[PDB]
Amino acid sequence: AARDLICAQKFNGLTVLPPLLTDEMIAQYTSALLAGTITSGWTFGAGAALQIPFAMQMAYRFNGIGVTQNVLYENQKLIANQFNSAIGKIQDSLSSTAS
Amino acid sequence: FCGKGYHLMSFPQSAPHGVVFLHVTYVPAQEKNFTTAPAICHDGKAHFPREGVFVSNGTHWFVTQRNFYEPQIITTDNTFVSGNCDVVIGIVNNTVYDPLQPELDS
Ligand SMILES: *[C@@H]1O[C@H](CO)[C@@H](O[C@@H]2O[C@H](CO)[C@@H](O)[C@H](O)[C@H]2NC(C)=O)[C@H](O)[C@H]1NC(C)=O
Ligand SMILES: *[C@@H]1O[C@H](CO)[C@@H](O)[C@H](O)[C@H]1NC(C)=O
Ligand SMILES: *[C@@H]1O[C@H](CO)[C@@H](O)[C@H](O)[C@H]1NC(C)=O
Ligand SMILES: *[C@@H]1O[C@H](CO)[C@@H](O)[C@H](O)[C@H]1NC(C)=O
Repeated sequence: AARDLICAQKFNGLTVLPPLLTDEMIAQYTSALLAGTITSGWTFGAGAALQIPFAMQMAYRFNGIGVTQNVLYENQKLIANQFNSAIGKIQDSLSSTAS
Repeated sequence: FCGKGYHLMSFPQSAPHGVVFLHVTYVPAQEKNFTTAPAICHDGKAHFPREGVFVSNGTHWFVTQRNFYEPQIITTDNTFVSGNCDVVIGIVNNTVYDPLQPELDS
């Protein structure tokens, strides 16, 4: 009983084509990128993936930003807790504000 | 930005209604598994690599650079001391060679 705007567009000749890559395929790309980043660092972006512990990867990052790696190797638990809290805050901001 | 790999050079070549770049890049080729450690205990001190990683071939411990397997004996010149052994998670036990001791003995 209620005509739809999409129905009117379809009847008047305006068609929406589906994208080539499905949302499952996009999620597969993002999952592959996440797994490669976590398990190899940047090495998977310049050839083959080289496995490396994540603490060593974060030590690489700390040396990259100009901070000695002993800072990470002595504040690993605090840094992990801060990262987890920031992720939880991202979740809470997404689950409350929609703008 | 300029070719997949670690950028070294680029060469411009003209073309009709455009330009062509010949990007030169470095790509690692042959991998190898190693057992690695973040720091090393020596006389109660924690040694960290200045530039490289602490790898092992099963028996001995060496320090290399990250992008090429060039093993070097762990000394006090390629490592630096920070703190003690009770903080770092995953620290191992190995000896660190001091170049001054043979000269003092001789
Ligand atoms: C790990 O590497 C070390 C350093 O090369 C090896 O130690 C030497 O091994 C050669 C033969 O491979 C011997 O001739 C030398 O006498 C060894 N030197 C010392 C100081 O031990 C070691 O054998 C290697 N281990 C493995 C399992 O490959
Ligand atoms: C390293 O170990 C993994 C464990 O399965 C193996 O698949 C791989 O072939 C080994 N060598 C390299 C270079 O990764
Ligand atoms: C390494 O990973 C294993 C597997 O979960 C875990 O039990 C262990 O605590 C981790 N750390 C070390 C130093 O083995
Ligand atoms: C290293 O040696 C100390 C004593 O010298 C010992 O308490 C410690 O357990 C050793 N580390 C490992 C990984 O066996």
